[PDB]
Amino acid sequence: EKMNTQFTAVGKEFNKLERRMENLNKKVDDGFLDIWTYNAELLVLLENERTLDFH
Amino acid sequence: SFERFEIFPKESSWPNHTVTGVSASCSHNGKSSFYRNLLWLTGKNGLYPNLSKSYVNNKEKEVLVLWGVHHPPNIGNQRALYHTENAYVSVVSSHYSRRFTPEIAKRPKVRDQEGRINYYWTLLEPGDTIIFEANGNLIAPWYAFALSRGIITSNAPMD
Amino acid sequence: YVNNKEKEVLVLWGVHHPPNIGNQRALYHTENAYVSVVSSHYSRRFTPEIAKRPK
Repeated sequence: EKMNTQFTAVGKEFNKLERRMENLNKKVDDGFLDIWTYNAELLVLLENERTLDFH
Repeated sequence: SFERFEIFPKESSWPNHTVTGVSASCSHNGKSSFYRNLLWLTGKNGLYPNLSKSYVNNKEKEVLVLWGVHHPPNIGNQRALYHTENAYVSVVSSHYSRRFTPEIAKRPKVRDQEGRINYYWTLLEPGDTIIFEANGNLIAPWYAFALSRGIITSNAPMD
Repeated sequence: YVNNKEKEVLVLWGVHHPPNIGNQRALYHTENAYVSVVSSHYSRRFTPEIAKRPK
């Protein structure tokens, strides 16, 4: 329950020109998509050890 | 909200201009027609006098008004239609201004057509005014979408 | 003008669009005019566009 959610959107489109904006959008999306999985894996990978040790 | 109303009336504000205008490219069940929110204007009796219309945003919501310009394919078509060698289109508002010019030139055929049209758009805040001044090659607005404040894509059905 | 200094220079200018052609004849005694500024990399040609405007 520590995570909250809110109304947002993801999809954006551009025309043939201004490809730099599309590259930047892809870069930021990939960065977030990497950080979140790297946190989520280790969280459970530590909890499933701590709980067993306690039990 | 997406209330749609009429900025200009078809039967009133254009007394000296031929409101009727059609083209075969925008076919509708065989019969040729045009868009449902634009109003093509031509010349009648060989005359296309310079026109000037204005609108005041009397409502409380923003107004999204679209218009266009018409680029003929050759000078002969321009003379036949608008009875003028050169023309200009200008729209002026509180913070907007421009002076379009119909640039005639031979173009490759697309969709069995040789002319072109450029569509523009703008937003008028409440209390502002807009002025259309032109003497040729104009496609005046007819309707506006008085909107007041995502998009996805799929082929799935709805239930 | 020649930038005979060590620091950069921020020079502002303007253009004047008269309200009607009457002012255009009265003030400048001409029908058409062109304002052009040229530098090492900058170049433009503005044109006073006379037209009736809301107050």
